[PDB]
Amino acid sequence: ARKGPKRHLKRLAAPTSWYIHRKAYKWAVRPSPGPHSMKTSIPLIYIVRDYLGYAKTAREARKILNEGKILVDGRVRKDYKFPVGIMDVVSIPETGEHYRVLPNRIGKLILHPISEEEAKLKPFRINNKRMVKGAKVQLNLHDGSNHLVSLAEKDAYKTSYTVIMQVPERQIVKVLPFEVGAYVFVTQGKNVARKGKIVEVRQFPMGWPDVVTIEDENGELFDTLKEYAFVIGKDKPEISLP
Amino acid sequence: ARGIVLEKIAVEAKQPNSAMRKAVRVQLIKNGKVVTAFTPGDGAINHIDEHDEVIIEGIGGPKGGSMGDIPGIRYKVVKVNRVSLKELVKGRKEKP
Amino acid sequence: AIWQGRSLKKPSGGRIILARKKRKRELGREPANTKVGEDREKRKIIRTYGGNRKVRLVEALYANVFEGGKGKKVKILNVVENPANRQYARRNIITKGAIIETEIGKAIVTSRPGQDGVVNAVLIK
Amino acid sequence: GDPKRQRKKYETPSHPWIKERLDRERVLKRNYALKNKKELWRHETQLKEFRRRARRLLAARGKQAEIERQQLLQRLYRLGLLPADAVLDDVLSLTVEDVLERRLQTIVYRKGLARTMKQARQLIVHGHIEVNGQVIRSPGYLVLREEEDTITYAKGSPFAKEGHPERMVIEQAK
RNA sequence: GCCCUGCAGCAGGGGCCAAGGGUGGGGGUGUUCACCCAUUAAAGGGGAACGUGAGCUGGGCUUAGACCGUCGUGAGACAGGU
RNA sequence: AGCCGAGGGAACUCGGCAAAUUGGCCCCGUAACUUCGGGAGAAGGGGUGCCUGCGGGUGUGUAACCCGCAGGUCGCAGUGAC
RNA sequence: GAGCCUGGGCUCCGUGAGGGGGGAGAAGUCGUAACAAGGUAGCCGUAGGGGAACCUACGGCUCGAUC
RNA sequence: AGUGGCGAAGGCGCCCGGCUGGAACGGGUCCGACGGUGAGGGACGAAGGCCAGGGGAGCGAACCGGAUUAGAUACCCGGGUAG
RNA sequence: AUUCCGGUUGAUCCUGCCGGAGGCCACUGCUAUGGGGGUCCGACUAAGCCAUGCGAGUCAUGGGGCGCGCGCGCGCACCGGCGGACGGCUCAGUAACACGUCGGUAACCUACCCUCGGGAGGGGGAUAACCCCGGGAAACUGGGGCUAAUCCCCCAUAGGCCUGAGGUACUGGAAGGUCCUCAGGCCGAAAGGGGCAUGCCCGCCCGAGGAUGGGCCGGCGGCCGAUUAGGUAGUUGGUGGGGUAACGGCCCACCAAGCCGAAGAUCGGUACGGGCCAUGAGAGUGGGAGCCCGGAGAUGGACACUGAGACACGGGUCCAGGCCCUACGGGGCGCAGCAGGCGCGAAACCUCCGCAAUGCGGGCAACCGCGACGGGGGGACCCCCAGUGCCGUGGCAGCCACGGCUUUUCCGGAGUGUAAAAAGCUCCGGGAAUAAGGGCUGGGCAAGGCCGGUGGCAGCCGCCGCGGUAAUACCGGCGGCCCGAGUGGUGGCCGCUAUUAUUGGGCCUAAAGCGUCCGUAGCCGGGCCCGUAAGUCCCUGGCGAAAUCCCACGGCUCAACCGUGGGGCUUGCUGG
Repeated sequence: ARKGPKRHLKRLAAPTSWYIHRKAYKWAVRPSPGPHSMKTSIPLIYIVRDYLGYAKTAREARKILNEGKILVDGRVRKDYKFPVGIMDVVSIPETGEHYRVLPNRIGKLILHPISEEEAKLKPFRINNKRMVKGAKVQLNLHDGSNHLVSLAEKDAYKTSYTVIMQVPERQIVKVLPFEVGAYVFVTQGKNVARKGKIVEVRQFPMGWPDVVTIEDENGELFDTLKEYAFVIGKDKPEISLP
Repeated sequence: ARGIVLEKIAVEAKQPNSAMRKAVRVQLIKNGKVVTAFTPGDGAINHIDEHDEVIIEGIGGPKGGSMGDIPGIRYKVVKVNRVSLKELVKGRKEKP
Repeated sequence: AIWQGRSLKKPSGGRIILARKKRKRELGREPANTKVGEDREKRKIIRTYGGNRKVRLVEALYANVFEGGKGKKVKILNVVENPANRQYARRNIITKGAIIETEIGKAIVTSRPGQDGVVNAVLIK
Repeated sequence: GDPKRQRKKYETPSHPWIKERLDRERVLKRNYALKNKKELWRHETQLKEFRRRARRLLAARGKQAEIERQQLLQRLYRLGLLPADAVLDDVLSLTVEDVLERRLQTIVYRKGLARTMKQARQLIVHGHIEVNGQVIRSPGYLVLREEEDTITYAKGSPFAKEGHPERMVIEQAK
C-alpha cells in the first residue's frame, strides 16, 4: 500500500502527447510540478535531447542547461524537469533559434520555428478572476500565472479573453475579446489544432459546460468546448501558426 | 507421484481373456494412501523389489480411469529408483 | 482510539468485514468538556493533519456578548439549559447552543469553543 | 490478466494421414527441394491470409475499406504475383505454386545460375549469391518484382570468374 | 561383617554369623490372597483363642420382605445370583 | 451439643456417610429428548444499601396501595442479621 | 485492547470395537418365478402371508393369444 | 343398452316428486378487449388402509381343513375373521 | 475445411453414450549442431525456517574543532539540513464503492515546483564534537569543564481563526465562498543567512492562485448454493451537539418506529480486480502468476512517537509462537529484497561484473551512491532464420566406386565491437572434413499378408479386439511410413458435441406432459383516430491510459523485433 507521493514514471505509463520510444527503456523523466498540466506539457530534457538533437545523453543535456543557454518565456531555466507547454517560446541565442510549442492534429506537441520579433510576445487566456485585499483584481491565466489590475478597469477583462504580453517583463498589450467574429485556435479534443471564426455560443443547466460553433477557413462548420477555444485575433491571426 | 512398494501381486484378467497381469501395491508419500499400479513389459516385475522407490502415472483410459482387460487398476509405474522401466526391460541400463 | 472511519454493518442489517488496518487519517480525539473556571483559563494547542493548528479551551471565565452590532466582554456565571445533554448544565459544561448567565443577562452561545478557543454569545431579549 | 506470447506463423493439417494431401505435398517437396513440411505450410499460410483479407474486404463500405483494398493490390503487385491492372477477384485464383516460384532458390534456378535446386540452395547458404547490392543467405527470401533483374554472383566468389570449372559445367546446359 | 564362584571392573548366582533398626503410598474387588501403577536401601514371612466387638465399624456371611433362573403336581427348595 | 482453621482438595471410606457449597427478587438467555402437554426455576450470566430529587397507574384527593428514572455517597462485604 | 480461561453457535476434514444393505468375481447349492395362451395371461396401486424366486384379495390397463 | 350420452378429471344406469351446476342451437338483444398461460398457493380426487360410532345377506385377504404333487407354505374343493 | 470415422444385430434403420483425429498449458522418457529476438525460469504443495555477504545516501557555497602538507590546500568524525512514506517483493485476507466507467467536493489536506504581491527589526540560551575521570562480558552508558551555527527560545510588527452588525464590488448554472466598513476577542512569522565581487548567484517568512499527489460521495456494471427463509436493535430516520483536514450514527443525549427481503435478503462456499489470454467459422466456453493500472500485506495480533505525508518491508512498545550470544548479571533476530541453504514436494538457475546507458535521492555545480537498472553465466521457456554437403560418369534397384567443387557449420589467427570482456560482423589459413533421432507398421489411420522365437503362458489393447503349434496384431531381425533437432507418455482447458440447443435440441412407443381444474406475480396480448417522445433510428460534442490485435511504409541481411501513420478494442457512459 503506497504511503506517500510518487517519484517515478514508467515509459508505458507516459502521456500520449509526447514523442517518446516506449519499449526502449523502462523509466521516463517524471515532470516536476509547474505552470502547465501533465497532459499538456513535456520536460526540457526531451526538447534538448530527442527533438532538436543538441545532445545524446542526459549528462550533456544537463550541462547545457546548467551553463545557462536555454530560455523559456525569456527566462533561464536550469531544471531538466521543468515542463514546457502550449504557446511557450523556446529560444537559443547562440544559434538565433526561436520555437513556439503547439499541438498537432493528433494531440502531440511540436516546435514551430518563428522570428526573433514574434518571439517577444506570448498570448495568455484568462481562466478566472478574483478580488484580492486592497480591492485589486487578480486574473488567473491558462499557464497557471497571475496578473494584477485595478478596480477601475475590471470590465475590460473577462474569463475567456486573451491578453498579449511582453514575456520577460510581463507588460500587457492588445487585449482580444471573445465575440461572434473572433478567430480561434483549438487546443484540445477531437478537433485539436483547427482554426476558424466563432459563430454561436450555447449555455446549459447545472454544471454542464458551454459549447461553441466555429467555421473553418473554407466553409465547414464544427463544434467544441468554449474552454478549448483560444482567441488569437479578431479577423486575422496575430502569431505565426502552422 | 512418488511412492514406496509394499507387496507384489497378480490380477486375473477379465473374460473372455485369460492371463495374470503383474501389479504392485504402492504407499504414497503425499498422504499415506495405498493404491495398486500395473507393471508394463515382459519381466518388469523382476526389476522391482520391496521398499524400492517408484514413480506413478495414470494408465490411460476412458474418463481418466482403467483400461480394457484389467478393471480396478488406474495407475502404472514409470520409474524405479529414478531409472526408466523401459530401459530396464530393454537392458540398456542397470538399476542402483 | 476513536477510529471514526466506517460502520461495520450495512443498512440491510448485514455484516461487513474490514479488509485493511485502520489508517491514521481516520482517527479522532477526546472531547473538550469545557467548564467554567475559578481563577484561571486553560488552553491547549494541537498539531493536526497538514501541520495545521487547533486551539482548545478547557476552562473558561470570560465571554464576548453581542447585542445588535456592538459587543462587550464579561464574566460567566452558572450555565443554564444546555439542550444537547441533561448532565451538562449541572456539570456547568459549555457547548454551542447553551444558555449562560452573565453580568448583563442571558445569552446563547454561537461558537464552538473546542475548535476556536473563545466563547461568543448573543444576548437574549 | 495474461501477457502475450509469440505465436507460430504457420498451421498444420487437421488430419495427418490423408492420401491425397500426402501425395500432393510429397510431389511439391520433391520438385522444389524443400527441407521439411514446415516450409510448405508457411507459404500456404501466407496465401490463406491474402485470401482471407480479400474475402473480408470484398463488398464492404468505408474509406478504410478502399484504403485496405488498394494496399493489398499494390503489395501483391510489388511482391510480383499480380499485374498492375488487377482486381480483387483475381486473388481467389492464386496458388501456393506462385509463392514457391517467387523465392530466391527457385529464381536462382530459373535464371540459369545453377543446374539444380540443391546446388542453388548450397550457393545461397555458402554466400555466392548477391541481390542488387547485398549477400543474402535465406533461400526463402521471396524476391520482389524490383530486384529480380539484379541477381548475380557475389563480387568475391570463385563463381564470379568466367573460367571457373564449376561455372563452366553450369553454363554447359544453357 | 565374611566364604566359594563357570567372581576382570560394574553387577550377578550360591552359602555362613547376626532379629539392634527398617519394611511404606495408591486402582478395581466385602475381600484375605493374587494382579497392576509410580516411588524406594528394600518396599521379608509367621505367632500371640486364624492377638485385639464389657475398643470401633458392619461391607460380606447366616432369620422374618421381595425379584430372576433351574428343579418340583404342589406346599416349596438351591454349600445359585440380586 | 456447637464455632473457626494456613497449604492441598476425596489421596478417606464398601460407598463423598457427615459436613460444606447454592439460596429471596428483577433483567438477559435457555439443550438433548418428547405422549407436543413438558423437560424448565434446564444450564449459565448481570444487578440489589443509604441520601437528594423527577416522573407514571387507579383515585376528587399533596388521602392510601403499587410501577419506573437520574444523580451523590459509604463499606471487605447492601435478599449484609432472620 | 492483545493474550488466558470459560459457556455457547455453526460447519469440513480426522479416528473408532462392531452391524446393514450395495457392487463386482467365480460360478458352487435349492427350486423354475418370466419370455409361446411359458403350461394358473401378464403388469400398476393398496394390504396380508411365505425358506427364495413368489401366493392370495379389491379396484384398474392391454404393453393379451384364441374360438 | 349402442359402434350411444352427461361430466374438469375421478366417475355417473329401477320409477315419481322437489332443490341445484354446466354446455350446444336460434338471436339487426346488452357490455365494449373485460383476453391466453400460469411459478408460488388452493380445491376436487378409483380401490385400498386408519379413527369413532351403527350394521352385517352374499363374497371373501388372514386362518382352519381335504386333495394333487418327488415336495405344495399355490393353482382345485369345503368353511371362514377383517373388509 | 462452417468435415467426420470405429463400436449394441444372424443381417437393418434409429436413439444414445464411449473412443479416435486438432490446438494451448504444466510434469516427465529417449535424443540433440548454430545464430538472432523476446514482457520466460520456487506462482500450483509450506504467507514454512534461515548461516554468510550486499540492497539509501548526500551536502565543506550551513558550523566548530582535529590531523597531514606549503593564511592556503587535502583527509576523518561530530552538530545541522534534505531524503529514507518512492523504487523493489508476494497474493494470505477481502463478494466490498475493493475494482471499472461516468460525474461531484459550493464538505477537505498537500514539503519539493510555477506566477504575482509583500517583508527579514531587537535580544538571549543550551549542548554534541574536544579535555580530565571512567563503569560494563557484551549490548550500551554516567560525571565535571568549554564552545558555534541555516540549532532552540523570547519581544515586536505583519498575518491566521471565531462571532455580530452592515455595503453589495468578483466568480459561477447556483454562494454557509471571495472583497469593503465597524466592533468584541484568541493564536501568532522569518536564516538579511552563505558565496563571488566593487551589484550577481544559492537560500528564509507571509498572502492569493495553480500544478503534483491524495482523502471523501454518488449513478451504472460485474461468481455458485433453497437439503440456506425471514433478518436488523445504533439497527432506520429526526432535533441538538461533540470530533475530524473535511460531509456523515463517525460518536453521544433526547424523540419516533422504522430499514432489507421469492425480481432471494441473511448465511455459507470459493476467490485479489481489470486491461488482457487460450480455443472455436462464428454465436460462445473457459482462465486471469510473469508486462501496465489499482488494492492489500511484511512471523500472528494490537497500540503509539516523529514528520507535508506512516500507525512505517532493511525505525518504536506489549502479548503469543520460534531461535541466537552470555563471564548467568543481561542482551539480540524473523529474505513474501538480490544471491544462497534446509524442508515440502512430480514441480523451478550464479553465494558473478558495473554505475558506461534509463532513472531516483542529495548537491549552485562538478559529482557520489543505488542486488532499481544494465551486462554476461546455467536451463529442450516462446518465436524467427539455417545446417549435418553439391556436381559429373557408370552400375544396381535411393544407394555404391571414380573424379572434381564449396566452407554456412568446425579448428586456429588479425581488426571492429564492449564500462571491461564475451558473443556477433569484415578478413586469412586448413579441410567432406565435425554434426539424426523419436514414434508406428490388423482396422479407425499412412506404411510387410517376409524370416525366426514363444505357444490362453508370457505379453499387447485410448476403442474394436489379437494370443489355445502354421501368430500380417506378442518378442527380435530385415525392410517400409510420419514428423524431424525434435519426437513419445500422464494430467487440465477449448473444439469435436445441435450430448445445454438465442442462433440451434427433444417429451405416443427410445430419457422426458404435474391425476384434474381455479387462479396471484410474471411473460404474451384484436382494429381506428389524436397527443407525448420513455424505448428505438440518424447527426453531431466530451470520455472509454499505454502496451496487446489488423494493414501499409521504414531500420537491424530478410524475418521474428523496433519505429511512423491509418483503423480497431475498451461489451459502454454522458451533453445537444
